[PDB]
Amino acid sequence: LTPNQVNDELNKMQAFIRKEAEEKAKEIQLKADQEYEIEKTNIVRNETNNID
Amino acid sequence: DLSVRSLHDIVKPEDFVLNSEHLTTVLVAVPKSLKSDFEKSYETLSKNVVPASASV
Amino acid sequence: SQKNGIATLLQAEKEAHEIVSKARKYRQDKLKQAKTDAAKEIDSYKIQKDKE
Repeated sequence: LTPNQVNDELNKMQAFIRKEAEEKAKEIQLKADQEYEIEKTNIVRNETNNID
Repeated sequence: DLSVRSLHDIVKPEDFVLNSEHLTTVLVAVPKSLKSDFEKSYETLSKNVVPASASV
Repeated sequence: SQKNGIATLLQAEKEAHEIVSKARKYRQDKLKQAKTDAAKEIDSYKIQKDKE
């Protein structure tokens, strides 16, 4: 109702967007690590067959 | 009369701010009677309604 | 105004872009690390059994 309210909204929404971006980045990094591990395990446990 | 023409030579481009890729600026028009009357109920909008810079 | 709602924005989205660029570079080097680790693991697996 006053420029104080909108000044609060500015920072509020900017904080929401940046924190969502950080959380999404962390989640995708975790999924990247999961892909790392799973692909490594699949490669090793498939190659061991021909090695044997 | 106005509102029947197009906009190709009566306005200039360098007013719509594209500095930010979040704000969107619409160059809407109003009658004379209430030209400044939209200078009161105009700030409930979202983040960064760049103030003290809108005019005709 | 002409500076409060202009420069802070561009700086914030530059920060977001650099964050996601760091993420992408991490993805590239982590995929390199994943494939290299898998290959070295399978080679270490094969060499000892070759000794056997």
